[PDB]
Amino acid sequence: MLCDSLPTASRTAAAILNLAQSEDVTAEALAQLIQTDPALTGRILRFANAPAQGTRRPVASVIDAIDLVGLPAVRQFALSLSLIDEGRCEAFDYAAYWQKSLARAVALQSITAQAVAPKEAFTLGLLADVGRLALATAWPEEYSECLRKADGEALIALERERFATDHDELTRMLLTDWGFPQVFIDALQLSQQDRTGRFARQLTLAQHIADHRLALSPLLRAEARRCGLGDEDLARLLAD
Ligand code: NA
Repeated sequence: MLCDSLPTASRTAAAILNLAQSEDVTAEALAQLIQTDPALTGRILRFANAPAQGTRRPVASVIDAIDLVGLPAVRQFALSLSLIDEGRCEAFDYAAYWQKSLARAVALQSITAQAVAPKEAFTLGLLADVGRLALATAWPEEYSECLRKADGEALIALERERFATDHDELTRMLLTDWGFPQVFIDALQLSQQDRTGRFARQLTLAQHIADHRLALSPLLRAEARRCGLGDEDLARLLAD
């Protein structure tokens, strides 16, 4: 349904709410949890960046946003999680989405730690396909129809046909609305189709690591090397 907030996983919303309810809550402890959730991460960043309107460099990590807007503000984002009624889109594999998203973020953080700010690349990774969550949330029944029929490139075309947008473009407009740095958005768009170029490549790697962790290939072995990584980094990235 339109104007419905992106949802958070149940257990995770429970943790975040309880944590925040305490008066002895820390920013580090709140950030650790929040940053595993695309929805909350997106609301906070929009909250921290939108007011600025471009008057300064944007935050691109939760911890950075917490310290900017203050911990009492962020408690409140936690305190209302309850309201967001782990979603009605029947065909959408929410758990898979949440796992893949987190693994991609962890991977991309590792990758850039040895090659752009890791904490921020973590965030881009996490949110790199948030347009899927948004479709499932705005139009559950319609999106189910789509997911049940198509997949991959057909899916994008079917989404375009049914919603006058796709999940890749949604991701990008959301990230732009949330004040993400232009370079991240370009990198993402680039990666959505085989400097900005380097990062786009690390993102696709991260996505690929993610794909495989939720399931050592030839090309992926070479992708590792295109990024200047090589081993055993690539292995470490596939083992917890
Ligand atoms: Na409801």
